[PDB]
Amino acid sequence: MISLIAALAVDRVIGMENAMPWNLPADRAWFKRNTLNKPVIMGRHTWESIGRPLPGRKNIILSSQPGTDDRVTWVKSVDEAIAACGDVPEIMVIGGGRVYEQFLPKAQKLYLTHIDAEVEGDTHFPDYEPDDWESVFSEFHDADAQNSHSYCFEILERR
Ligand SMILES: NC(=O)C1=CN([C@@H]2O[C@H](COP(=O)(O)OP(=O)(O)OC[C@H]3O[C@@H](n4cnc5c(N)ncnc54)[C@H](OP(=O)(O)O)[C@@H]3O)[C@@H](O)[C@H]2O)C=CC1
Ligand SMILES: COc1cc(Cc2cnc(N)nc2N)cc(OC)c1OC
Ligand SMILES: [Cl-]
Repeated sequence: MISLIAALAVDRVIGMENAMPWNLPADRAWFKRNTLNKPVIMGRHTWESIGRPLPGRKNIILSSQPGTDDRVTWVKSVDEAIAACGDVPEIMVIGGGRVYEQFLPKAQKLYLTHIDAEVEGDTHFPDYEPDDWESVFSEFHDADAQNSHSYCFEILERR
C-alpha cells in the first residue's frame, strides 16, 4: 500500500517559497499520528523545508544529486524510493508537489487536511477525479488560539 498525506488550502495550494503558507500545529500533530512507525518518501525540496529527520520513521529522500545528510536514506528514482521502504504495511508519501504528481497514480489511500485558507501558492496538489476515490472518514476543527484557520482531516480509498 502506497498512501499520500498532504494539507490542501482553498485552491489545492500546498506550498509557497518551499514552505506551507499557514501555521497549523493541529495538522503537524495529525501528520505525525498517521506517518509514525512507517517509512516516508519526500522530495529534496521538502527535506530542506523540514530541515531535520522525522523521528520514528525511516526517512527516504528523492534526489538526482548525491546525499548531504548521513542520518537519512537517499534514492535517485521512484522505483528506488519504493524499494528502499521494503516489505511494509503502508508507504507514506509526504511531499512535495512533484513527488505527489509521480506517486498519486500508484496510491491506494489519501490523508487530506482541507484548510479554509485562500493563500497565494507556487505549488498545488496534483488534480484527480473524486469519481476515482470514496470518502472513508473526515473530522472538522474550528480555528483556535494556535490554528488561525478551520480545517477538516479526510481519508479517501481508491474505489
Ligand atoms: N501542504 C503539504 O502537505 C506539503 C507541502 N509541501 C510543499 O511542497 C513544496 C515542494 O514541492 P516541489 O517544489 O514540487 O518539490 P519536492 O518537494 O517534490 O522535491 C523536488 C525534488 O525532488 C527530487 N525528485 C523528485 N522526483 C524525483 C525522481 N523521480 N528521481 C530523482 N529525484 C527526484 C528532485 O531532487 P533533485 O533536485 O535532487 O534532482 C527535485 O528537485 C514546498 O513549498 C513545500 O512547502 C511539501 C510537503 C507537504
Ligand atoms: C513536520 O513538518 C512538516 C511536514 C510536512 C509534510 C506534511 C505536513 N502536513 C501534512 N498533512 N502532510 C504532510 N505530508 C512538510 C513540512 O514543510 C513543508 C513540514 O515542516 C513544518
Ligand atoms: Cl520531478
